[PDB]
Amino acid sequence: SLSTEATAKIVSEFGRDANDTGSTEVQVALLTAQINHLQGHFAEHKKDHHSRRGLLRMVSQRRKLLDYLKRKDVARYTQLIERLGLRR
Amino acid sequence: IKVRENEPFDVALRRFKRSCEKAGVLAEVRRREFYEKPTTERKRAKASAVK
Amino acid sequence: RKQVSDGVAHIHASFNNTIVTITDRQGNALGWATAGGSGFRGSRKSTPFAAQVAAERCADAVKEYGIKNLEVMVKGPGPGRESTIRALNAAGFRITNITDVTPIPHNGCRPPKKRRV
Amino acid sequence: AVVKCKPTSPGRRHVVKVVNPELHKGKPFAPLLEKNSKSGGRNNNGRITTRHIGGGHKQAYRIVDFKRNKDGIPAVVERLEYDPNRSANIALVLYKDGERRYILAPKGLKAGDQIQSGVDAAIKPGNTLPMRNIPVGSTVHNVEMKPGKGGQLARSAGTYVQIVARDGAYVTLRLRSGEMRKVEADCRATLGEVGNAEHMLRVLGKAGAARWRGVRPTVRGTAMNPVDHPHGGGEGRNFGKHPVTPWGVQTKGKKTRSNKRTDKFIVRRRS
Amino acid sequence: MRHYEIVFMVHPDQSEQVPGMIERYTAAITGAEGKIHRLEDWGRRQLAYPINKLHKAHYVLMNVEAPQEVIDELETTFRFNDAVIRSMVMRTKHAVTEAS
Amino acid sequence: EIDYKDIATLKNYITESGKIVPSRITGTRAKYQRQLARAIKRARYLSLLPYTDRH
RNA sequence: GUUUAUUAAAAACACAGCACUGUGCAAACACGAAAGUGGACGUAUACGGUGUGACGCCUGCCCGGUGCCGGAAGGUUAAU
RNA sequence: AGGAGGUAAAAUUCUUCA
RNA sequence: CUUGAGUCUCGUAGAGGGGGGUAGAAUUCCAGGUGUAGCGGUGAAAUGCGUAGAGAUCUGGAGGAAUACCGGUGGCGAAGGCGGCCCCCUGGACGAAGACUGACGCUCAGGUGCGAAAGCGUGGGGAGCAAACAGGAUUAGAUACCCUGGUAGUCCACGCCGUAAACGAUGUCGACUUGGAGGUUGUGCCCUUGAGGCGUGGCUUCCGGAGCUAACGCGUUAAGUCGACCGCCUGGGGAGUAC
Repeated sequence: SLSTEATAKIVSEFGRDANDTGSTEVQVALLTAQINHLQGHFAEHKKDHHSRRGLLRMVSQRRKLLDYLKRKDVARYTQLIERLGLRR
Repeated sequence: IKVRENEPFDVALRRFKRSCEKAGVLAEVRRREFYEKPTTERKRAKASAVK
Repeated sequence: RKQVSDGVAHIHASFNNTIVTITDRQGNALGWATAGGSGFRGSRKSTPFAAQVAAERCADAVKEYGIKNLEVMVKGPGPGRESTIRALNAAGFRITNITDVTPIPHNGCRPPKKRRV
Repeated sequence: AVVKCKPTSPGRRHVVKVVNPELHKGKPFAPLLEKNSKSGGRNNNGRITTRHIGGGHKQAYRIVDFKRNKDGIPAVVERLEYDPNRSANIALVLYKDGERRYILAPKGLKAGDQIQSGVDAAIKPGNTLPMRNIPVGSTVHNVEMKPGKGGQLARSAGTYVQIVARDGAYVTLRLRSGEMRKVEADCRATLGEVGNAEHMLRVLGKAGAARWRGVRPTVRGTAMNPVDHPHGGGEGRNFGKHPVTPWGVQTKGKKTRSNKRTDKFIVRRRS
Repeated sequence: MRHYEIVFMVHPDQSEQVPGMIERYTAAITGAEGKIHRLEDWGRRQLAYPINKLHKAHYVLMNVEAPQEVIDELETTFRFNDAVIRSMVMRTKHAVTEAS
Repeated sequence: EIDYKDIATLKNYITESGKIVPSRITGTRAKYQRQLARAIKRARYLSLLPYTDRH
């Protein structure tokens, strides 16, 4: 579930510094990472429903996180969607 | 199961079966398959194992 | 014909009939005898005595080979499971080994159902 | 791969294509081709011995080797081709010597495999070797009845044989028909199954879909007249006769097997 | 890169080739910067039941810290090699030593 | 008990027929029971502990 | 689509499909006193005969007579 | 005393309102 | 802003799910050797099977499916549901401290997805079991219970069906409320000096309080005491039917 190497790596790219993984940008970032990783996981098998709700839960999670960030600071929202690459 | 008697006797003395196989696990897988029904049986007997 | 001394007593007692067959140390069967073959039809052979006389029946047909001693491999529960080996010993056979070979599958095939009585 | 065409027109909605992507597209191997004309169900006397034979699309023969004498000489499957003459697919294999030959492409065959024949060939699909060296139970196709002749058993698509006996210098094979015929182990064979198996999943779709194949319309004995067929002509869908051939031969159970020569090579008839 | 028990048994007839197996095996592992903390060869030991005919086989314990890659393509070599009879890789939980 | 290779410790937790002895007799612990059983299952496969005495 | 060329073009025939049955290769069958050939330079997902007639829902009850597929104590029984 | 195994073959129906 | 709700580091347990292999036993089929009139079955028999040699017995091989013992009011998941062993991939949950984000929360019509068994479509496979069906018994009648056979099905790939006593017949989440006996999973402390001793969390099982209820019972996991939101009921039959 996302190596600790990538996790700590992402945290040091969105948040002001380390240990700041709580930041909204960090979460939505580490979440999308898996959504893209598992994205290929489901590309195969395609019969894994139990683990499917999990991926959906992850997206539905960041989704609500986006509305929140977009609610507070709008700038931080755009600078996130264009960077992370999503929303279309 | 198996028995290798000594010499001074001919009597069976093979009462080992009445403590393992014989019918302790044979009679069980003999009739109906039960499946989920056993749970109620064991639960009923386990409820009488208290007093 | 022939003249062996060591053989095997493959008995198969069930809830209906008990078959006893005395073979050699190679497993080729020298002579057999059923509880039903010696009469006793229905519940008549579904008894321990039916197997008792049955063993004596197989005995009085295999002794022609001079069978002194022989092993005994029991198979199948039901009556005539103990009384069977109790006959060969009294018949004059030197009992040596007694192992059980009752087919016990590790849960594979599906058993019948129809038995509502 | 099976495909079910859509009802774009009558006689096309009941069609079920059976294409294969891993199948070569183009002209076959010329060096292994010949004339192979079409008779028409007639013999040298020009008499139609076998009825229902005519028309059909022009076909060509494919030099296929069923003997597989190239022992101790590995070979690589270049590709898979379509053999109209048969119902199975042929495989143009290339040995290490530079010689190419056609063989009944087994089920688990692909382009780039290493097959070989001989009493040393590894037990795998695509290899040929005497049944005397092939383990019992091993599913084998294209079995021979005589050492040196050639595979004659299980040559169609999806068909296969299974060795299930030895004893002496012979072995009992479980024919796909359900019959167990005895054949001397001295006869070679090819492990694995034959070609495709979707050949029986076909349904044509229309009448014309059977004409260009080599089959002609079928006439009933009840429709014909008594002077032509024993079933008489009748005067409004009538019969009253016994199901027989247009030559006076009982059918629907009436067995017509007379050999007594190979009956010994038989263990248990089909069922 | 995790640990793997690995405990196969070679046919008693191919016991002279066994000492060679460990060579290529350990080599293929070390080739990918693999590891190795234990390697035992109990030798021709008694069997519990007549497996694939013949009695008594040649056991060869193992313990390597190879990645979940070179290890996956290891069984393919065992299955292809009719010499070896059984084969089994178990858990990981760090590494061990001696014992047995 | 804490391993399967230690057959010298799992040989006294199984009956003569090979059947795993329950915690009712061995008086073994909880978490240690399944682990003990899990170890036997592994040994049996490796031809370390006969499944039955018929052999 | 086919058919009574030249009074009948139709509900007839054919038809893909489905089913039963025969067939293990020197196949069954067919043309032939025979040889031989066709079937097929194919091999049961093949081939021949029969029946019905896309498809959809289904295809029941009955084995005496007449046939077919087997077994068989006794009885009758040709040539020799 | 605790545990395990074994141990039964079929036999319909009875108006309505109090 | 941090106590709700999450993230992060490390670690732990599990028939959770999916995919690919594997081993043993038994049954069936098949082959060889030996052997011979019985075998098989039932309450009693019979149909069936057998002189082309069964059953029984010995050896070997193939195939399908399910994993005895372990195994237990034991474990996991939202529910349905889920049991050999091993590898690969993967969801969620939980605990020891500290740090970080800072209500980013709960629920939720529509809609969407998943969803035992049975059934259906396109194929494969098919040991056993087994609707329909066939042939024997029972019976006043037996289109059933019983026995001998046996197709679909059960299995597998893909695409549908989305139906159940799909229940704990109790929707989900949060807070509060006397306890006792067990199961199961972490963790702190102590001559680890007893296989333990002394505490603290998550989850689960039975009993039992107040209380609640028509009663049965439930009873810190409530049907108790409150709060938020969604669904649903208004006599039975008609009917979970008609349009």
